[PDB]
Amino acid sequence: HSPASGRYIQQMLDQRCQEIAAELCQSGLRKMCVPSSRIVARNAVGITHQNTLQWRCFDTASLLESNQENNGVNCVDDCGHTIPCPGGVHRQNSNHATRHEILSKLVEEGVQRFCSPYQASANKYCNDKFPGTIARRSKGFGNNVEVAWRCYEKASLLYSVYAECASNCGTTWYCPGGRRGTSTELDKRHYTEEEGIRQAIGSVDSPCSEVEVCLPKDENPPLCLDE
Ligand SMILES: CC(=O)N[C@H]1[C@H]([C@H](O)[C@H](O)CO)O[C@@](OC[C@H]2O[C@@H](O)[C@H](O)[C@@H](O)[C@H]2O)(C(=O)O)C[C@@H]1O
Ligand SMILES: [Cl-]
Ligand SMILES: [Cl-]
Repeated sequence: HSPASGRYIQQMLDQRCQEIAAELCQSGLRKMCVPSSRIVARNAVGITHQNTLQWRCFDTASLLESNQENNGVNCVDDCGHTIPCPGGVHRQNSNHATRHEILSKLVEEGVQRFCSPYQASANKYCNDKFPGTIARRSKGFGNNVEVAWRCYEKASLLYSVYAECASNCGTTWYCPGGRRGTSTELDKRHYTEEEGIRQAIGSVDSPCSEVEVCLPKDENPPLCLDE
């Protein structure tokens, strides 16, 4: 067991999408008759005129290796936040099935099971103060060593990079969506909020007695062990 998110919500979305592609194929939709290694869920734009961010089931063979403007794909952390992950949508040639309602409902279900109350609290602090941001302890602009608690705009995070987050005991944990400390415009898009985030984390009630030891887990609740 690593002290890290299992990315269980994302895993549930991809499985549900593999099921939907298999049903579509059975319905005659030939382009969806693929092995399950070819299907993932992404939160993204679709083809031309599909311009909002929706949960869709994509054939990875139709995804671009990288994105230009508004066409990147997003994956989801175990608190239900969407974060850039590798790939881009081909606006003419994408092979996908938009399934926003079922996939959103699985995200809400997963958030109840997996999202650390301590992380929920830190994310809420960030969102209230800077709409759209989530909390990580990670890199800032042009410095690839130093970490601090910051409210990060989700578009500036990288799902493939794990960064420190709060476990469900309020202890060190690592979650997808991190910074590299590089020097691009995206690397500027955060608000360092060391005191406010730490207080938000500290205000959460322990799931354990003041005499028990909280051992965190990648799904709620953590272990409470007698001292
Ligand atoms: C421009 C942007 O999106 N984020 C800035 C961020 C914000 O301007 C700030 O948090 C707004 O409240 O500031 C960052 O620098 C913090 C740093 O800023 C200096 O001006 C000051 O000298 C320092 O005391 C300190 O506040 C941040 O990390 O928060 C940079 C970020 O790019
Ligand atoms: Cl997570
Ligand atoms: Cl749906």
